[PDB]
Amino acid sequence: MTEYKLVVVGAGGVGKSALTIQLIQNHFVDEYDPTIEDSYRKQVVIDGETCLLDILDTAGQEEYSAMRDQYMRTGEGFLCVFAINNTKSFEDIHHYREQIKRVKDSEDVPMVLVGNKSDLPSRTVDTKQAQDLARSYGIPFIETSAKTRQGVDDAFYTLVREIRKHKEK
Amino acid sequence: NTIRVFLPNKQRTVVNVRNGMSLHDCLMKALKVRGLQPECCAVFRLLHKKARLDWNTDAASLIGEELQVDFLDHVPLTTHNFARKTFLKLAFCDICQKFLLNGFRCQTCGYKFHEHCSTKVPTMCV
Ligand SMILES: Nc1nc2c(ncn2[C@@H]2O[C@H](COP(=O)(O)OP(=O)(O)NP(=O)(O)O)[C@@H](O)[C@H]2O)c(=O)[nH]1
Ligand SMILES: [Cl-]
Ligand SMILES: [Cl-]
Ligand SMILES: [Cl-]
Ligand SMILES: [Cl-]
Ligand SMILES: [Cl-]
Ligand SMILES: [Mg+2]
Ligand SMILES: [Zn+2]
Ligand SMILES: [Zn+2]
Ligand SMILES: [Zn+2]
Repeated sequence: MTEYKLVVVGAGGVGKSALTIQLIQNHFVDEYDPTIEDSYRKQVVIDGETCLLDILDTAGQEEYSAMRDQYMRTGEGFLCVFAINNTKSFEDIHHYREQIKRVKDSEDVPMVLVGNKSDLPSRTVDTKQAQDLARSYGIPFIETSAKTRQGVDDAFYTLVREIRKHKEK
Repeated sequence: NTIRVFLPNKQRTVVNVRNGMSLHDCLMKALKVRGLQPECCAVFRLLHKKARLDWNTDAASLIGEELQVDFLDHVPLTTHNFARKTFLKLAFCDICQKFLLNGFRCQTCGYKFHEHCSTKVPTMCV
């Protein structure tokens, strides 16, 4: 069975864990419980193929940038998550992208830009801003709500499809 | 103040510790989201094989050490075994309850579902 190594990155509090747990457990984690390191495995049928998704849920902040290097080296595709109600988190996306590109030495790494918390009415990142940034990286942009599950499947399915587009799986 | 904890099926979590927490306390949420129950799991301490621990041990005494959680010995809670299926009788999806012309079915537990309902199938095969 084909295994996919996915990594969820982004600033603290954007909903990386809530997105992953919505995929893994089909439940919305209402509390705030900051992640140090959490990996998950789940089987998912995507385009008629049973896929083993190995998902690494990461910390929003690391004391040393070098602590991310190892899981960026082993990860095959990256969900780069910001929250649409958190302008700083959108501004922080580029640091994750430049670190992943540096560690992989490639401008063609499978990635999806995820704008989460689309249920909240206090939006401050416009969908055109998000599309502009995703276009500048050549990656898809997907709006999600981990609270309602809108777009959660789309984000992970699209990342798997981007991995396949990049390498034989 | 942390402990890295290796979990069944090649998973892991790092849990935060503050004085006044048992092993059951620190790991309850990590097992829950993964479809695992402390009832079917044992917790050990990594040595450099492993050493069995009681689920109510003071987590502060284990800080900086590495732990492992396993299914009950020879009672490994298995993972689903999905197969593509064309349903000849009237079938409905166990997730969305809508009509199921064709889909997938776990050969072990019998869960049947649409492809685009598959992320909602529980992780563990019962
Ligand atoms: N309204 C709403 N709240 C959300 C959504 N996703 C996450 N949250 C909330 O935002 C908070 C942080 O979410 P969480 O998943 O912990 O974020 P994180 O990015 O994993 N944080 P960290 O990096 O520290 O691990 C929680 O209170 C959670 O309930 C969403 O889509 N909508
Ligand atoms: Cl790769
Ligand atoms: Cl907008
Ligand atoms: Cl979706
Ligand atoms: Cl049938
Ligand atoms: Cl069932
Ligand atoms: Mg988190
Ligand atoms: Zn060790
Ligand atoms: Zn099954
Ligand atoms: Zn269905």
